[PDB]
Amino acid sequence: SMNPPPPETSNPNKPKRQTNQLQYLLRVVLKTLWKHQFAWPFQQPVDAVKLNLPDYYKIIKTPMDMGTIKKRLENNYYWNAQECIQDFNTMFTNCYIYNKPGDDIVLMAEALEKLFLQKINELPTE
Ligand SMILES: CN1C(=O)C[C@@H](c2ccccc2)Nc2ccccc21
Repeated sequence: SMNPPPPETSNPNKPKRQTNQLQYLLRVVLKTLWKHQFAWPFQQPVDAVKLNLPDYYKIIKTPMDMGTIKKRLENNYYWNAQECIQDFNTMFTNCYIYNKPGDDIVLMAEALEKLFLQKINELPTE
């Protein structure tokens, strides 16, 4: 079996910014989710080979994970906060699409998403 290449985290011809909203997304939002007891499945791309999930990347065509988001934030990959918020939402959605209601992983994603929503509710004005 084979994993796909990970999402890109570097692209020199993509225009970039470091806005106060993006700073908040790193220092408050990512940091909060990263340290959570349920973060670990989301801290790197889904390894479909070692999890024995040969259908994962058949079903999930827009992979995203917090390891990727962390790298994107640390390397100032984004132009705006909405791009990054979309990445978090892609990560959660992927989990709900692939897995079954009530599965441990879904409970984990739901706990992280609750915190995510609480933090982005107070996203600072630009
Ligand atoms: C984020 N993630 C998954 O969505 C896969 C899920 C899983 C389902 C069935 C069998 C094995 C794993 N849980 C999971 C576990 C570890 C890392 C990522 C995931």
